[PDB]
Amino acid sequence: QISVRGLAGVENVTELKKNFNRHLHFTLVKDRNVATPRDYYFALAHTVRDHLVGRWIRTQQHYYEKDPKRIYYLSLEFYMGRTLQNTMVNLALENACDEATYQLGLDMEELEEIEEDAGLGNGGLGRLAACFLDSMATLGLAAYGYGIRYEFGIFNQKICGGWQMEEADDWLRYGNPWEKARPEFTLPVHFYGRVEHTSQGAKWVDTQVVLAMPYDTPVPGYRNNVVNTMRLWSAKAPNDFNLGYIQAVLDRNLAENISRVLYPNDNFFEGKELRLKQEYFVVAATLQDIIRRFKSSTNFDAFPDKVAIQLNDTHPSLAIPELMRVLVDLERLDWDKAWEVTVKTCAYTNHTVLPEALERWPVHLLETLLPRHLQIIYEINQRFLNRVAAAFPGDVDRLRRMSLVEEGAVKRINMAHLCIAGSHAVNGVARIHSEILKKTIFKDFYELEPHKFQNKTNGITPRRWLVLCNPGLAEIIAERIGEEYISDLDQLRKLLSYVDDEAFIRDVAKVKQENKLKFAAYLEREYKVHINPNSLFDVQVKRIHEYKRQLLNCLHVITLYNRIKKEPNKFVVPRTVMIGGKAAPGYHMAKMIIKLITAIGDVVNHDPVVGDRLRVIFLENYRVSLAEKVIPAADLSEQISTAGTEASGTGNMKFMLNGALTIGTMDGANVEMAEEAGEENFFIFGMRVEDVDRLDQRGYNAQEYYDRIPELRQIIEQLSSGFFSPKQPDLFKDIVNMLMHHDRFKVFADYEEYVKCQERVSALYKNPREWTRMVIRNIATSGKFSSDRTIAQYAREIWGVEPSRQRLPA
Ligand SMILES: OC[C@H]1O[C@@H](c2nc(-c3ccc4ccccc4c3)n[nH]2)[C@H](O)[C@@H](O)[C@@H]1O
Ligand SMILES: OC[C@H]1O[C@@H](c2nc(-c3ccc4ccccc4c3)n[nH]2)[C@H](O)[C@@H](O)[C@@H]1O
Ligand SMILES: *Cc1c(COP(=O)(O)O)cnc(C)c1O
Repeated sequence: QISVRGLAGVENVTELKKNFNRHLHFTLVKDRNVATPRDYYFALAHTVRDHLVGRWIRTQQHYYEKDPKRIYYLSLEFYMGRTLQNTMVNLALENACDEATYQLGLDMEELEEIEEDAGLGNGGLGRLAACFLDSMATLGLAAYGYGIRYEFGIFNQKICGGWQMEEADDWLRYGNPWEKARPEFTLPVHFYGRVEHTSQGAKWVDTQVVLAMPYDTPVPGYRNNVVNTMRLWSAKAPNDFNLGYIQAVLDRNLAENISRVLYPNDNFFEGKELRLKQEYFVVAATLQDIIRRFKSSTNFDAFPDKVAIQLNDTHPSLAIPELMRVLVDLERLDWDKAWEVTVKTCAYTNHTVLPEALERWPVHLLETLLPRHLQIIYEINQRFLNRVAAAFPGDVDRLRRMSLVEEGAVKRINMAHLCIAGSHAVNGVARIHSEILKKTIFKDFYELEPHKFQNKTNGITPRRWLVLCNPGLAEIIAERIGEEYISDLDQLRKLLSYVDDEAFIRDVAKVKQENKLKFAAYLEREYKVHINPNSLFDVQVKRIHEYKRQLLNCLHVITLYNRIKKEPNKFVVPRTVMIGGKAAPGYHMAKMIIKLITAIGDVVNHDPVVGDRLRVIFLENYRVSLAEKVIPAADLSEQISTAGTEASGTGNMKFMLNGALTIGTMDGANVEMAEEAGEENFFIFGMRVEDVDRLDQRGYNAQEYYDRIPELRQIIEQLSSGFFSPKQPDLFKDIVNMLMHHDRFKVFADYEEYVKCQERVSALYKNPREWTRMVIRNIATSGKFSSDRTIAQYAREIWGVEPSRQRLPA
C-alpha cells in the first residue's frame, strides 16, 4: 500500500504464507477450523521472529570476532510495549506481511491488537531505556540492555465509579514469543551472610544463594541487519533450597519473589527490602556476565577499553561497590588499581531533582543484606572525603554535605553521591536540568570535579514514534524528501521549504484529520464514548503527579465550563479535553486527582447547554500501545509542569513529531524544543525557574491569588461546596486544602497566564491554514529530539566509541 512500509515481492509473500501455515500447524498445534484471532497473531509472530534469528546469531558472532568495546546499559525498567510491528518495520517486512495475511483472509491490524504490551516500566525512564536500545542497534553499537524480567509489569488501570482500581498485569499468561530462555547461563547471586577477615583479604561467607536465569530478547536496528540483545534476569531457588519437606518446597517462593513485580512508583523513593534485593540481583548477575565476556576475549588494565557500564539513575548503583568487591576480593587487585578501573568503566545518568525521588538507603538494611558492600562503601567514602579535605581545607560543612553517609535519626547512604564519586561522567537529561544539577543539588561535586559533568538531552526513536504509529504522516513526508530521514531525523529541516506549499498544507491537515477520526472510532468501539472529531483535541497524557499539574489543566477546564454557562450563546472553539495516566497505588493525592477529573466529566459531559462544545474524557490504562494511538490524534500537547521539576520529558517530543502544537512552561526539554522551533511557534507561559526561586524566597501565599482572581475564587467555592460531588459535598476538601495551604507546585501562580495562553491557542485554531503552517514548523525542527542524536553523543562523549550506519550482510 504505502512506500515506507517496504516491498511486497511475490517470492517473499509466498514464503511468509507457507511459514505462517507451518507455524499454525506444527508450533501452535491448531487447524484453521478452530483457530482464533489469538492463534493467528501467534502464527504471525513466530513467522516474523524466524527472520530475526540468522541476523541475531550473526551479529553476536561478529562481536565475538571483532571484539569491539561493549556497552552495558543497566536499568531496572525497560518499557518496551509491543514488538510485532516494530520488528516488521525494522526488517522492512510490513507490506509483505500485510499482503501475506490479506491473501490468507486476515486483517493484520486486528492481529497486532492482540499482542500484550511488555510493560516493564513506569513511564518516561523505562521508555527512554527502550528508545535507547532501538537507537544503539540502529547505530551499530555492541550494546546490551540488562534488567529484570518481572512476572508482573505496571498494573492495568480500571476506573470504577471514577476511582482507580489496580489489576495485576499478567503479561506472560499466553507466552512471550519474543524471548528465549537461557537456563544454561544461570548464575548465582548472594545475600545476607557475614564478612570474615583472613590473612589473604576479606571473605563473604554464610550467604543465602538465589539463582539468576537469563531470558534474551532481540533488539533489531533499522534496516541494517544488526540484532542486539536485551538480557532480563529471573529469580530461581536452588534445588537444595530449604533442604518439613512440603513446606520447604513451598518456601521456594521467598527467593523467587525477587523478580515477581515491578515497583509502581514513578519519582517516589520507598526504602523496602524487596526493592533493594531487586537492585542487587540485577547488578550481581550482570557483572558476572560482563566479566565472563571480558575474560573470553589477568590484565584488568584494559577493562575500561573493552567495557562501558551506563547506570540508568541510581537504581543499579550497587554496580560500583560490586565491581570493587569482585576486583579486590576475588581477583585480588589492589584497591587503588580497582578504583581506577571502576571509575573509568562507570557512568551515571541522573533523571530527577525532586528530593523524595532520591535513593537514600538505611544503613541497617545494607548491613544485614549486603555486609561486604557496606564496608566497601565506607572505605570509598573515607578516601573520597580525604580528597575533599585536601582540596577545600577547613571546610567542614562541605565534608558533611558531600559525604556518602547521611547522619541523622537513621543513618542512610546517599546513592547519588556514591554514583558521582565512582563514575567518570555524570549527566542530566536536558540542558536546563544539567545546569540545575551544577548550580544546586550537586554544586559541591561540580566544584571538586567539573570535568565529570555533562548534558545529554533526551530523545525518542522515530521508528516507533513516527513510522510505526503515524504511517500517513511518514508517507507524505517521504513523498517530498525521501526515506533517509527515518535514520537521520535532522533531514526534516528540508520541510521548511514546504511551509507555503498549498498541497503539503492540505496533506498535513488531512493526515491529522484521519488520525482523529480513527481515534474517535476507537473510543466509541472499545469504551462506548462519543466525541466530536472537529473539536480541538487537547491532550495531557503522563503519569499522575502533583508536579505535572494535571490540576492546573482541571482549573482551566472548569473555567471554560463556567464561561460557557455564563454566556451560553457566545461562540467558543469546541474542545475535547483528554487526560490520562496512572497513579501510584499508595499516592492518595494522585488518586483524588483522577477522581476529580472523572467528576468534572460527569458534570460537563451531561450539561445540555454545553452541547458538544466541551467534552472531558479520562483515558483509562495509559500505556505505550495507547500512546501510539492518541499521540497521532492530538492537536494540543499539555506540558505544564512547574518550572524546574520535569527533568526532561519525552512525551513532549512525541507530540512535536506527530503534528501537535505545545502549550507549556519553560521546563525540561520544552526549553530546547521552543529554541529549535522558535518561540513564536510554541505556546509558552508561566514562571521561569528564576521566578519560582523569587516566589520561594518571599513565600508562596496561595490566598493572594484566590483574593485577586474572581474566576479562580468561583472554582474553589464550587469544589469546596460540592458542585462536582452532590452526594458527598466534602469529597474534594483534601484538594482544596492542599491548593490553599500546602502547594509545593504553585498551581495558582501560573493560572492567569495559562488561561490567557489557552485563549491564544483557541484563536489560532480558528484559522486552520495558519495552525497547520505552525505545525509544519514544529515537525520540521523536531530532528534534534531523535534518540539517534542522543546515543551518538553518549557514544562519542562518554563511552568512547564511534557509531556506524553501515549494514551487516543479510
Ligand atoms: O526459551 C524461552 C522460551 O522458549 C520457547 C522457545 N522460544 C524460542 C525462540 C526461538 C526464536 C526466537 C527468535 C527471536 C525471538 C525470541 C525467540 C525465541 N525457542 N523456544 C519455549 O516455547 C518457552 O516455554 C520458553 O520459556
Ligand atoms: O529521563 C527520562 C525521564 O525520567 C523521569 C524520571 N523517572 C524517575 C524515576 C523512575 C522510577 C523510580 C522508582 C524508584 C524511585 C525513584 C524513581 C524515579 N526519575 N526521573 C523524569 O521525570 C522525566 O523528566 C524524564 O524525561
Ligand atoms: C513517553 C511516555 C511517558 C513519558 O511521558 P512524559 O510526558 O515525558 O512524562 C510515559 N508513559 C508512556 C506510556 C510513554 O509512552
